[PDB]
Amino acid sequence: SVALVPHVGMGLETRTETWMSSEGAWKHAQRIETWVLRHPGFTIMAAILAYTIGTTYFQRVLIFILLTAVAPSMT
Amino acid sequence: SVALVPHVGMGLETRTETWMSSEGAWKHAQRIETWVLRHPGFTIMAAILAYTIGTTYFQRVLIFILLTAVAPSMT
Amino acid sequence: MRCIGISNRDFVEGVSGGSWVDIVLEHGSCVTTMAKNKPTLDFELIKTEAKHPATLRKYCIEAKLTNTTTASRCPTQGEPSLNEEQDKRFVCKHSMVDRGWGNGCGLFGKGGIVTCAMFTCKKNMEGKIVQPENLEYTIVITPHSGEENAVGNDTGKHGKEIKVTPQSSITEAELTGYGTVTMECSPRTGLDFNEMVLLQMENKAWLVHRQWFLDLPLPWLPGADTQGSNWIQKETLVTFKNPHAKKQDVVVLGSQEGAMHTALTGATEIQMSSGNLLFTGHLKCRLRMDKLQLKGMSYSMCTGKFKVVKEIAETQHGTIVIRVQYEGDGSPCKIPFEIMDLEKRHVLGRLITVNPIVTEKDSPVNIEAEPPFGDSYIIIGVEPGQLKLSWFKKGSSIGQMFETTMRGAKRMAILGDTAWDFGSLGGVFTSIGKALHQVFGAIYGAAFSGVSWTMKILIGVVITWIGMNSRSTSLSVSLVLVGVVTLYLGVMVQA
Amino acid sequence: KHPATLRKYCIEAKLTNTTTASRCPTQGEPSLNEEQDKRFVCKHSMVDRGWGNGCGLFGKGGIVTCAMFTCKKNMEGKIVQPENLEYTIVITPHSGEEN
Amino acid sequence: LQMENKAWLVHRQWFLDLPLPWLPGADTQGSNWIQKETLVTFKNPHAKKQ
Ligand SMILES: *[C@@H]1O[C@H](CO)[C@@H](O)[C@H](O)[C@H]1NC(C)=O
Ligand SMILES: *[C@@H]1O[C@H](CO)[C@@H](O)[C@H](O)[C@H]1NC(C)=O
Ligand SMILES: *[C@@H]1O[C@H](CO)[C@@H](O)[C@H](O)[C@H]1NC(C)=O
Repeated sequence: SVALVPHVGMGLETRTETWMSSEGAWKHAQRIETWVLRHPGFTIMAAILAYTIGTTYFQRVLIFILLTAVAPSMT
Repeated sequence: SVALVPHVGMGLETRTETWMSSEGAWKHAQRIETWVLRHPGFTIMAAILAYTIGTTYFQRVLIFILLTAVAPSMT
Repeated sequence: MRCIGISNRDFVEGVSGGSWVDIVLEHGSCVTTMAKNKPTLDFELIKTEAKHPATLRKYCIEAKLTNTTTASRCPTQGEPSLNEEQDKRFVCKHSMVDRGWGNGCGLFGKGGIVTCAMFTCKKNMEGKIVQPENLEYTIVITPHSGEENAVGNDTGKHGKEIKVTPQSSITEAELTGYGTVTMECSPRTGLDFNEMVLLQMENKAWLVHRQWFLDLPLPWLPGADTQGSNWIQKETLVTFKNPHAKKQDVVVLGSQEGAMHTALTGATEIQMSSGNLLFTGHLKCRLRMDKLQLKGMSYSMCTGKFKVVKEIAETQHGTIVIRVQYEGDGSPCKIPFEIMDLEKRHVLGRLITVNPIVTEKDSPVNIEAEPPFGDSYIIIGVEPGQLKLSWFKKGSSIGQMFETTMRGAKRMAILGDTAWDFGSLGGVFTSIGKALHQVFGAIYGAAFSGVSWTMKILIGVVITWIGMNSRSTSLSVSLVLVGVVTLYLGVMVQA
Repeated sequence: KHPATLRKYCIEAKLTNTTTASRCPTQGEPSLNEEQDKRFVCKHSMVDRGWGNGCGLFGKGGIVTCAMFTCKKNMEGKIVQPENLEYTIVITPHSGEEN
Repeated sequence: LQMENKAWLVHRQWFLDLPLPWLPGADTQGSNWIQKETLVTFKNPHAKKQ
């Protein structure tokens, strides 16, 4: 829908407060946290897969973060 | 927005068709395609970052895919 | 005869020792059951109903703000006070504005300010719940009587209707001329209605997940509310704006009907306008064939001449249906129907409409059969003058086996372990498979709940690659199997 | 000043005149006269067909359904030429006095 | 961008990418909305009706 393309990285930004800037700043992270709490099973699998794939600990953490961030949103 | 928390993975699906299955089957992939077209620059830099971080092509390709899928999402 | 013409049609053959067969009755599909010396029956779940639902929560999807007021205080003097802050019908926010000599303060700091507006809800998204006890299921049983209008006729004037409720475990339907059929259904084990909500919003309904519903970010009411003004999560439907650190204002943040419609993607729609009807889900029943007796048995064979009153038509499942009329003396007789090979020395095709009979001379009995692949003859009548119709069935035995495997996999995708009950007749292998399926399905549902099909496909690809690049043969095969199953499910999920 | 609209989006609509055309299997997709109409929104699907539907071939018969799309609420997207902007500025000196 | 007594300043490509039905702007009678499919849903549960 329109809500899925929320006019964020378009430049055009100034000192004046934008629309819904207090909430949209953290609502995405709040949503991801709620999803991870409501679906513990997938997060464990994501950690296991990232550990398997990531050679170093940097790669593993990056892959795990990307997986857990894209799992709910890709929905 | 509620629109960011759809009812997809709830595990109640039957043989009956769902609310917007036809429409919503490819909406996210269409959004990712459109975003990647409109913002090529982030695509090149994500490819560079994935190539650097990923020691093997599997890791590099996975990282690039996840970065590209997650960038429009938070956007 | 009602299943003929339906794409999602299932053929169940045979009854266990004790003459019962266990079948699952999904909405939108139907099941035809055949057993030696038993009539062929058509079973369709045509209605699910939830009675006396209880309101669990009312969400606000469209509000309005009025009676906006603000209070200011000079810097360092604390917070401003608003009488409306006491009331919970008012959404309020505290913030800082620039103050100084220009706007009447002796100090030049950030003065506190409070803006309060009255929140009023204009549209609701009530979500109701049903106890599994008030869960009337409706089933229609139509025998393959061969009547002229019986084929594919959903009017149901010629099919018995039985209502299945948890109050009575055993349902009896008397089929006129076919004895009594006994279904022992499990209305409690179908859709888990104590973990779902009947979400009703502006003349539409959806069967949603209880937790998903309780997680909706909107103003809500507990459901037992009567005044209907103490909305709780009001800050989700209001904007507080302080553009230049000068003035604070509050806006009501639009109407969320379309946003909810988008959020309900992946939820099956239902009818709560009048009755809370559901036309989705399944129902596992045990079928009792004990008291089923073929109609028209104890009849003499039809010796007269038959004519074809409606040419042979092939259904979607490789079974042909033809309508024939009788012109002979022994009106109530049984039709000599056979499917032979081209030489007429082998009987190749089985009759779905087992034991066709001419109830009336003038009534055109219609009958269904399953011809073999390739050429065959449909012989109707006895030798003196008899119909000999040629048929060709396209396909193969290998193709049919592949299609059967794909249909079984799809049934295991929509249903969980309940797919092991669809045609089971006891069976130790069936029980063991259902148990393994229960355990593996628990693990899978835990590991994949709340994920879209694209994420399932990505995970399946990753797991398949991991298995392919494993140096342990056992783990490699296990990982490849898991990844392929995940890919198949991701391909088959949705709708 | 002098904004010019370049697009008027619909945020809320309604459908009024729903119509359906159905065709038996192997007869091709059906046609409604209102598919040519731009104020109608149409879709082609397939439904099960057979003797019970008064068809006679037992297959997937294409079906088309159309409804009239009417906008009830729209959001304008006016544009302005860069030559039509006007910035107002106040220059006040520190005179130490009042108006 | 003006919407029900509230106006925003937005990027033009973003505005032209919105998934809602739109009119050209000179259109004075509606009746030629472009992406009408984005504001409707066609439902065919099973294969009975659409
Ligand atoms: C809000 O304002 C209306 C007038 O529009 C008035 O009738 C009502 O009493 C006011 N409510 C409160 C709580 O002040
Ligand atoms: C649409 O239906 C209305 C009835 O509400 C009728 O007056 C009008 O002529 C119809 N328009 C069509 C079919 O184009
Ligand atoms: C179905 O049955 C009704 C009544 O028994 C009959 O009028 C009709 O012709 C039959 N066939 C249909 C509806 O296609």
